[PDB]
Amino acid sequence: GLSINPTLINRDKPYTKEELMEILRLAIIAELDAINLYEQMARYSEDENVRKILLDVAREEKAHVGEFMALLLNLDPEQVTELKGGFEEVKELTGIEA
Amino acid sequence: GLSINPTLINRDKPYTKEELMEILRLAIIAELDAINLYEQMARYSEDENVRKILLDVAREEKAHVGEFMALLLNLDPEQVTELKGGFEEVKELTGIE
Amino acid sequence: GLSINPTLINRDKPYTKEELMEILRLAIIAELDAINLYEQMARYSEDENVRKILLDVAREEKAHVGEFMALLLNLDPEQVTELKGGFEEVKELTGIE
Amino acid sequence: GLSINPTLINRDKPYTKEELMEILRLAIIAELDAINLYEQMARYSEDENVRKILLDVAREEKAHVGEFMALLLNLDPEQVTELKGGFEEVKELTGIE
Amino acid sequence: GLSINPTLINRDKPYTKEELMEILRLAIIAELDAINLYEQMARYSEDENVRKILLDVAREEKAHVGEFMALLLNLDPEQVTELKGGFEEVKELTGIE
Amino acid sequence: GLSINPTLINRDKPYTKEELMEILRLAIIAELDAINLYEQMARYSEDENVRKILLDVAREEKAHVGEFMALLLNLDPEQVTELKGGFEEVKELTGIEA
Amino acid sequence: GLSINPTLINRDKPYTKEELMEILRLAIIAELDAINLYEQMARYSEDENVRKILLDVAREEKAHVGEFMALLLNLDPEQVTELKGGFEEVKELTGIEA
Amino acid sequence: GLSINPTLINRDKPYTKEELMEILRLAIIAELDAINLYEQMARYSEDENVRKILLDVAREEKAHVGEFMALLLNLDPEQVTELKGGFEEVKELTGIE
Amino acid sequence: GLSINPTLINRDKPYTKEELMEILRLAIIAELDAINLYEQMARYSEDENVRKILLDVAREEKAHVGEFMALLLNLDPEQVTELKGGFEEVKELTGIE
Amino acid sequence: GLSINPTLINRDKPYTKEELMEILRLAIIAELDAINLYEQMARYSEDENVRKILLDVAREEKAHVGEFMALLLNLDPEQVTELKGGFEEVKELTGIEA
Ligand SMILES: [Fe+3]
Ligand SMILES: [Fe+3]
Ligand SMILES: [Fe+3]
Ligand SMILES: [Fe+3]
Ligand SMILES: [Fe+3]
Ligand SMILES: [Fe+3]
Ligand SMILES: [Fe+3]
Ligand SMILES: [Fe+3]
Ligand SMILES: [Fe+3]
Ligand SMILES: [Fe+3]
Repeated sequence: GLSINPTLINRDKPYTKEELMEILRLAIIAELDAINLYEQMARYSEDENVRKILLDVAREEKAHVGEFMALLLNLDPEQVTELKGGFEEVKELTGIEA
Repeated sequence: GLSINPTLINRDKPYTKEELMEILRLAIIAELDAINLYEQMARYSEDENVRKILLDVAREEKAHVGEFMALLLNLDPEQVTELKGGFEEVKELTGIE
Repeated sequence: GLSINPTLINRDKPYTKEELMEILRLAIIAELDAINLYEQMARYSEDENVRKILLDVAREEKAHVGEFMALLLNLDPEQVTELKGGFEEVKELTGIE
Repeated sequence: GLSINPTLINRDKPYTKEELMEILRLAIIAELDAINLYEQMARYSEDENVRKILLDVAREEKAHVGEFMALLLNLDPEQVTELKGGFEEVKELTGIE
Repeated sequence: GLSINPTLINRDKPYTKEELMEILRLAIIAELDAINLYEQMARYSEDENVRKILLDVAREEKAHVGEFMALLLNLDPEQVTELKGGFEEVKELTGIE
Repeated sequence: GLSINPTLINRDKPYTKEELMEILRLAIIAELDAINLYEQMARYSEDENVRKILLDVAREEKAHVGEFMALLLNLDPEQVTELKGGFEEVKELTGIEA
Repeated sequence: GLSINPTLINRDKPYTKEELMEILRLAIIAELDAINLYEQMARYSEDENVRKILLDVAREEKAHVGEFMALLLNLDPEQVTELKGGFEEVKELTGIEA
Repeated sequence: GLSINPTLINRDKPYTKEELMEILRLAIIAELDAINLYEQMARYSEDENVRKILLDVAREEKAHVGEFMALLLNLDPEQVTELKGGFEEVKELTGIE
Repeated sequence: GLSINPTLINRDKPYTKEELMEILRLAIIAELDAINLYEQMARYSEDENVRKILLDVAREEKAHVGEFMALLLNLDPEQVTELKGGFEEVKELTGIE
Repeated sequence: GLSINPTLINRDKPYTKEELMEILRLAIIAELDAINLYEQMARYSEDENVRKILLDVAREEKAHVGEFMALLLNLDPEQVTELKGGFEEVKELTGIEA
């Protein structure tokens, strides 16, 4: 997993502003990995009760992506600009728009 | 991470009833790992806005543990009995209930 | 494995209250992995004696899940609340109880 | 790394629409990891020229996040809704908008 | 962990006799790793209740070592002979018995 | 592998009593892994010379299991008791006597 | 991934001259891994819009290889010589040159 | 390591042209990792004989980077263009050439 | 570890001559790793009995290196030539023989 | 890979004599892994130019094994004796002499 075994944790000082941006990106990584995991599980579950819960949990992890992204964009103005630039590049090359 | 790179996925058959139990346990593993991760992040985040969201997300992951646990207990009657036995064992050794 | 090579262990101070909650979740992770491992081994073991022991050991690991979860719930009141909430959500969405 | 050693690639059929969503999330994972890597490197680089390139490359990886995100949102309408809902949740709990 | 993600399990045929010996050794590996994990956790746990349960679970994993060992020795006569030889080698070199 | 890259080793003090037990369990893990590796290799080697040596090396690793086990049992009296208890549990459930 | 979880970052000194070389090589590793990942994804994407973006991002990662290579060559004169020597060896053995 | 355990190799088809590019990039990855490894070892080796060999081997691994690079550039014309573009970008941003 | 979980072993055909060379190199890797592990353990073991067995086992693993090396050299004549060439290069650069 | 991310390197003291033996064994491990990697790549490369370079590089890694082995044997006298003992054991069991 991504969490650290407490036996190995010997950090005492709080995150710097830049490390705070990094743990937000890592939190998004964790959520995206969880979404992929549950979507994959749902694909092979012919038990409709298990599939329904897997898909509903995955939906809630997608909201977690939004929460961590809102914090990241607030702390990373460069990401705001480049996110818009990335959207524009996709539009120009493919026509896909929000 | 725990999810598989789709390039490597070649399975076609659906999960067996035994495999359904195993992915539910793996789903609980994933949630418990996420809780530890966000609780650790919150511990070192002095930005109170970031800490607040980390702890609120962690709270929602704890509910996900319950959802998967509920499905597992419904499909694993042995886990229901042994969960009770484990609770009783802790009570007899420590008094915690 | 999940245990640390002692060559790398240099921590000398005890777990904080929050770290105590994290090692209990990690202990549950270890037990859930062991259950999956032994249930998988039993599936492919045509030796009935080996299968019988694998399933009996797995049963005892399921009790270990209960023991660690009893401690976790005692130290994590939020997990108690969210566990019930998770059970209720599955009930509302699937009827499973 | 995240890429597969071609020696292990036996897949011959194209990604399903569900797998397409998954590789887009994995691409975002790869970009976010690269940003963290280069931002961390720049922190410890006293060589001003190396730092400047590290930060400029990281900036360009942030645009890649946007490109993959645009594709993901176009194929994952649920993510569009939950992204909005996630933004609103942060705004309510912290005022960040 | 050591258990396989069911998404990746495509084996259908049962373990051979030689593979049965290998999974028993792997089961012993899993138990020994769990013992080390729980013994390490107990070392840093000031909560006497958590320490008591950690040590009692670890004790039960030591019994699992015996169960898997008994099956392995029953299926691996070479291991029986070499176990004795290993005990004797330690005797001649250290006096430990 | 299981060994540590010396670049990362910064420990100076010797193993405690419990750490000595843990490295003995880790040594057994390494031996059992090596046995499985060489038995697997021998299974697919139709070169009789390679197979013969793989099986002979594997036999000697099984003796290493005994050596590390002897030290572990001498330092871990709880393991002595539970090992006997484990054998009896197998006997009660299957009749096997190893 | 290759980035470190900030929870484990306890380094305070800046990189030495030799370490600067090593992180530039690691940056090239990260870029080459990303190129392989996106090229592999593009191979199995039947969605032409997705494939188009994957290939364009991969192209931009190839430019990042050049950026990190330029810095590395400026700091590693031995790499300059051996790069030329490596090019020459391929010439003599295969005739490939450019 | 990066090499595959032959027990797991079941591929029969030769590499495609795309896969050939990918294994060349992976070969470069292996060489760059070896260079970092030996450079790190040499830094902490007080034995001047060991240091001398480590640096001489690392020098030869740097030539291997050139060999694999030459093949890659010959098969990946896009990499030729972007390599020059990357050089130019560094010149514009830092003055390095 | 280096051994494969039998659940994942789907191979049915024997090793090719090239694969035999590769598993011999992998066997040497396993032995060298074991030597480093036990040599490291012996370093921090003030229990003289434990140290004495660790060093004696490590000695026996060093003989295993020779056994696998003899087979490798017998199947890899190129390695014989390059081994001697490597010895001569060290002699030329350091005088060690 | 086997190299350490410099962000995690905090050792400020040279290798002991025992650690020097360990990094030489680790260097041999790295070379043997590279040989296996390049031998495997050459197996699937029907491009004869790429195959030729893969095999020639692999040949040079085999010389690196010899260089590191020479240093190890010079610093590890037990390995010299046990290497001879291993060769003799193989000759006894198979008749192979190397
Ligand atoms: Fe989540
Ligand atoms: Fe969750
Ligand atoms: Fe257990
Ligand atoms: Fe990118
Ligand atoms: Fe157990
Ligand atoms: Fe051994
Ligand atoms: Fe890039
Ligand atoms: Fe090389
Ligand atoms: Fe050995
Ligand atoms: Fe080399």
